[PDB]
Amino acid sequence: VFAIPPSFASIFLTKSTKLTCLVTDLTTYDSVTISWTRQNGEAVKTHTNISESHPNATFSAVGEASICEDDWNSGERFTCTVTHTDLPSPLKQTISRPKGVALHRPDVYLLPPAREQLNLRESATITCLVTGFSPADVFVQWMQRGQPLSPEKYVTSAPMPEPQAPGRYFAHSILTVSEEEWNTGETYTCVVAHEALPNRVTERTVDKSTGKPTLYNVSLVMS
Amino acid sequence: VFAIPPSFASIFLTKSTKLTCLVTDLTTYDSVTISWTRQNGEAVKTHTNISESHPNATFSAVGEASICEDDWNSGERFTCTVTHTDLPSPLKQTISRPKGVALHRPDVYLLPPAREQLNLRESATITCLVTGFSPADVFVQWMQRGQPLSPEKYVTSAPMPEPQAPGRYFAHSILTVSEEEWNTGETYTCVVAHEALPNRVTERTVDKSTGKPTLYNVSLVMSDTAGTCY
Amino acid sequence: VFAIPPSFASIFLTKSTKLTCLVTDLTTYDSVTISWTRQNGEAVKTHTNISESHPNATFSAVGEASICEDDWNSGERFTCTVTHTDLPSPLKQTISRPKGVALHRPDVYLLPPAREQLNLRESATITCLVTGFSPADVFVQWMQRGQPLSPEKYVTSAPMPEPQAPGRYFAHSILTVSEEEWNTGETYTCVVAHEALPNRVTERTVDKSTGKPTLYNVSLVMSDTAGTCY
Amino acid sequence: VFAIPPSFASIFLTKSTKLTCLVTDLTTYDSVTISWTRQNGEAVKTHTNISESHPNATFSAVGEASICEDDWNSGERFTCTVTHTDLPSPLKQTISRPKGVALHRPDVYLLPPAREQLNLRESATITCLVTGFSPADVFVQWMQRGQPLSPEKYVTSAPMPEPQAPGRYFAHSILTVSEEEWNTGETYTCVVAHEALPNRVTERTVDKSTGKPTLYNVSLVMSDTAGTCY
Amino acid sequence: ERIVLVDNKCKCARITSRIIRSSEDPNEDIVERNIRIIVPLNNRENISDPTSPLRTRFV
Ligand SMILES: *[C@@H]1O[C@H](CO)[C@@H](O[C@@H]2O[C@H](CO)[C@@H](O)[C@H](O)[C@H]2NC(C)=O)[C@H](O)[C@H]1NC(C)=O
Ligand SMILES: *[C@@H]1O[C@H](CO)[C@@H](O)[C@H](O)[C@H]1NC(C)=O
Ligand SMILES: *[C@@H]1O[C@H](CO)[C@@H](O)[C@H](O)[C@H]1NC(C)=O
Ligand SMILES: *[C@@H]1O[C@H](CO)[C@@H](O)[C@H](O)[C@H]1NC(C)=O
Ligand SMILES: *[C@@H]1O[C@H](CO)[C@@H](O)[C@H](O)[C@H]1NC(C)=O
Repeated sequence: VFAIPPSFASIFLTKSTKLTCLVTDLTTYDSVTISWTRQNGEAVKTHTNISESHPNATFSAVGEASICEDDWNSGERFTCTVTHTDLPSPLKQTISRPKGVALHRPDVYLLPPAREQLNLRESATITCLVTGFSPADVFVQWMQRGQPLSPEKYVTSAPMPEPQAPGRYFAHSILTVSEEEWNTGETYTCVVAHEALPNRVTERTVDKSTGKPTLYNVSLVMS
Repeated sequence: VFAIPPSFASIFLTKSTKLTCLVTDLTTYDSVTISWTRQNGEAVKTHTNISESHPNATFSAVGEASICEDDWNSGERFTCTVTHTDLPSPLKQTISRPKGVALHRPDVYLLPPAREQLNLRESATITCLVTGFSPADVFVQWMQRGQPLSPEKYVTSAPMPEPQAPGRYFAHSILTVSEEEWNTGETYTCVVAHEALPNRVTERTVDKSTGKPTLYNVSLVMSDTAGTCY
Repeated sequence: VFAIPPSFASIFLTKSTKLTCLVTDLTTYDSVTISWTRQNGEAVKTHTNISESHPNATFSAVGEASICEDDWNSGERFTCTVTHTDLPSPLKQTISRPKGVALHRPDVYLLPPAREQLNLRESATITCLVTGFSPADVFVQWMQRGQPLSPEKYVTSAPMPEPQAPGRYFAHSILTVSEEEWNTGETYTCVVAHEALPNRVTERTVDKSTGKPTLYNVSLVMSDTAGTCY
Repeated sequence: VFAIPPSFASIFLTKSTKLTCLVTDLTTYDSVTISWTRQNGEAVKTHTNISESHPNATFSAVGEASICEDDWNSGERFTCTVTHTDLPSPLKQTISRPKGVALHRPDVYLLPPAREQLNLRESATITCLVTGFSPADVFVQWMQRGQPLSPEKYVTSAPMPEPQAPGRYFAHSILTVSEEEWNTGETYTCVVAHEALPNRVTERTVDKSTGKPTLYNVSLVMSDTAGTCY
Repeated sequence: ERIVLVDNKCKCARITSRIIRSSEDPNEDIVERNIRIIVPLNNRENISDPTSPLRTRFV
């Protein structure tokens, strides 16, 4: 069994603290004997979204349970508690968010596409450099002019450990846009969702205008 | 087996191409016949410092075996037929270079640290955005004025699939350095190690004085009876 | 038989140390038993595509042993075994990488074309100045945008002794380009292949704008009130 | 064997046309024949003007014949017969002035040392880019403050053809000065002598103050009552 | 220390160059180029012909 945990990327995308169960690598017969529970047994909901049998003789009994954040951040232990026919003994999970980890705010920086890439004129990659966030959750989604870009266009790396800070992490998310699109001046606002943020959303804006410094410094002198 | 073919980091960093014949979760018993062979049946150099009799009671043997570049680049499939008492059938390892991969050059752009992070006066993170390599094997190394920096200073993301191109991949490499170094200005070169590059190394460098453009300050002194003489 | 050793430029263009025992100083004769043998006491597959008979006081059979980089720099004294009518003994010349040479890395500087060259508007000569390197084996090739230019477009001088340094050498390589290509702004990378470099390749780059901002401080003084005195 | 001609370096610097062939010490001989014979047949007499001082040093001498007439500039089939009883084949060499080579004036460009090189604060390499000369021979000498610099300070390459040009040649001259001389603003002048030059010698000078500026401050004083300059 | 690079008194342009000893390290000393150009607002196109039209373009 694998009790999939509600992560902040998973919570913030669906606006529900959704936790699924993953009991795979087993005999692929279609018998359902799973009820999602709490440790007290009170989180009882439907075992839906059971997909078809996998070709390598394994079953995909998954299920879906949704609860709020208050209980997930309150430190309550949750258990899928499987009791299946092919399991000789029941198993336990006792899954919760690891408390006591320090919370450091992400310092996101929007690195504009390099001049070598813009001279190529094929595409432009804008990287939202998320650094310093100590809980290793991030949700870097990109929206331009208030509408979210498709998840195929932007790709976010997994939060890697920071090279010099001890417990902080960094993430790196690029947005492949065409070179003519960047010259028009679209906003390409990078939205980061992390729990250590005071407001839990930070949006930064990268344009053609913000990269250009003051070329002309005209000094009109009179009298 | 826990063995791996040589990915394009240890062949390039150590300049020598090493296989592996590591195994795991076997019984520490007689007939430790790992039997290093080639596709031709020739024996490569034997194991040195085998990691046998593990504290978790698992058999292992580090496959330290020196071979050339060309035979691993060629069609030779180096079989490592591991035979034991409990498994008289050979645990053959068809470890080699996969073929059919389209060789695509990385298009390395060195992104200077952002103006906000430079305004924080604490650290500067300089990014080696290595993108567009179809064999997902890059070994980025950061060199300062020809001297390679420590691997604790820079960290590199694993090669992840490119968003708008199927076969290509991308990777990053931030080098977190102090901002007082960046205001002085050092070259901060990032070499990338990929197979599809014509010389197998592309070096890109950026310091403080690259993106700084020609900064004119015009002074239209259109009326000034101060007695000055220009 | 004068066997020409594989230079670093020759093993870098081909990525294969093909050492040649070209039959020099021996005229055309019978009893061809040419074999390249390694110094351990064995031999490999050797001499693909030997040429025909050219009795201009020499021959044209070529050694084409595809030994590796880890084979040539291992110090193994490779000997060719050409026998002929004039001498019925294998002419086992000792060819290996000499270890007595010091290993100092090139300091590669890439000077931009002079402003007169762009002022004449017919040619610009970007000069790569490979200086301060101890073994006289440098391969300089130029890439425009990551792909190599033709070897006719650039010319590299032979490595000559640096006079102030004792045993270090220097070499300069120009690439004559059109003035209109340099005014658009291209990378024009100079790739220098040498043994003593940390990754065996360094690369330098000059664009149209490669220096400092050169900040302008123009002052249109448009009155006689602030007009200068003498 | 060698028969070095008087180039335009020997013609212009010394003002003496000296026909010279070098007889290396292949074998010691008592009556070494370095007889510089004309096509007419008369021999201007030379014998052991300076010993060769080769590493073997077995009766080796240099014979320099001062055929200083206009017959070399017009041209003749001058031959020194290196005929020796030891190694009884006469190892002679013939040299003549190259006839009818088109004359194009060198375009001489003085390149200051790179900004990358001065950051090392060790040495500065000034490059004299003599390019565009179609007669092959060229003489390049560096002077600082009107005094001829020592020939150990600078090293000039052999002329090699310019790549894009059909038969025009290019040459380098790298002057290795310390960085504290160049950063204080010392004028290093490149004196280059060629046949196709109108005054026969071009002098390019470079120093830090001329260089490439990093802060232009312009003052276009638009005064009504300028009239005459003051 | 303003070395006189040109002192052209026919176009009135004076160019002077100096090495400003700005910092301690001997490299960032800026090579400063002082172009001083006097533009005669009323001189004609041909100065020797006083009936010539007014010089407007000063290249
Ligand atoms: C500038 O003005 C002077 C004076 O009018 C011109 O000089 C005369 O030119 C005419 C025609 O070319 C000649 O016949 C005279 O002999 C010249 N006189 C002198 C004193 O030189 C001059 O040609 C004008 N230049 C231009 C470019 O217009
Ligand atoms: C022009 O810019 C410089 C610095 O780049 C600054 O010191 C100066 O004050 C600016 N000019 C004016 C008129 O503010
Ligand atoms: C122009 O810039 C320089 C330095 O960048 C500064 O010293 C100068 O005062 C500026 N001009 C004016 C009129 O302020
Ligand atoms: C150019 O800048 C210098 C300082 O570097 C300043 O003294 C001078 O007045 C400026 N020239 C102008 C404003 O014409
Ligand atoms: C250039 O700047 C200097 C200050 O170092 C000033 O004295 C000089 O007048 C300026 N040049 C011009 C042409 O105004």
